[PDB]
Amino acid sequence: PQITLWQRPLVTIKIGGQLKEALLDTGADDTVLEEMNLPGRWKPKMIGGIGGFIKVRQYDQILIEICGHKAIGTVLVGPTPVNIIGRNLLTQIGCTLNF
Amino acid sequence: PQITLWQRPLVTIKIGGQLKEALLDTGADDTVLEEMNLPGRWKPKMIGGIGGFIKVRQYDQILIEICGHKAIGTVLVGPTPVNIIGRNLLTQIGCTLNF
Ligand SMILES: COC(=O)N[C@H](C(=O)Nc1ccccc1CC[C@@H](CO)NCc1ccc(N)cc1)C(c1ccccc1)c1ccccc1
Ligand SMILES: [Cl-]
Ligand SMILES: [Cl-]
Ligand SMILES: [Cl-]
Ligand SMILES: [Cl-]
Repeated sequence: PQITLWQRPLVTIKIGGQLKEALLDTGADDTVLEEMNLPGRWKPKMIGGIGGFIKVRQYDQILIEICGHKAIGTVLVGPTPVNIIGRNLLTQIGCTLNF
Repeated sequence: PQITLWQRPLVTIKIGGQLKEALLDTGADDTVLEEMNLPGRWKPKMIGGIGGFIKVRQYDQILIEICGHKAIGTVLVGPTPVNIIGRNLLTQIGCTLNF
């Protein structure tokens, strides 16, 4: 699809068999979701935002469907203001910016 | 152009007679630049995201050239870690997300 930016680019994602709403964010290097349960082991990660840095949990090789497109990659979990899909997964779904 | 997301989508901008590098950020509602002087009236604003909030100066009706495309809009100035071009100006240059 082609998504204009007059409104926030919010889409439905599916992770762990559940639907969630998430923002397609070209300004984010990584994908960070609000507190949730994910399988396996996690590693520590610090991510920097507009207000400073936060600690998150890094889970690797996680299945996630974004706007119907399947991806398998790194998902961070922590106190983000909104669920964010970052460039690590936008590249998997073949997303580009165009003007 | 078609901008890949393999790397951060950094482009050259021209504002207040200054050439700067800025990030095309679909996850940003507003445009926020690192400290600089801008003409006209301003009002304070708080913007928030990962790590919390920062205080910025809000300038309206500011002319900006983004990767050769002219746009006018509100520009926020403050302690952002990177210059961000948000949706308020991405729409003006006809920027869309495609996959
Ligand atoms: C050390 O930092 C880095 O290595 N990368 C930074 C990075 O990618 N952060 C990151 C990582 C995972 C998930 C989300 C984000 C930022 C979400 C932003 C992007 O959308 N929301 C902005 C926003 C949205 C809404 C509101 N209301 C307010 C703000 C990056 C940057 C930081 C701040 C702002 C823009 C980019 C960065 C890039 C280059 C140089 C330094 C930092
Ligand atoms: Cl942020
Ligand atoms: Cl990944
Ligand atoms: Cl505006
Ligand atoms: Cl349009």
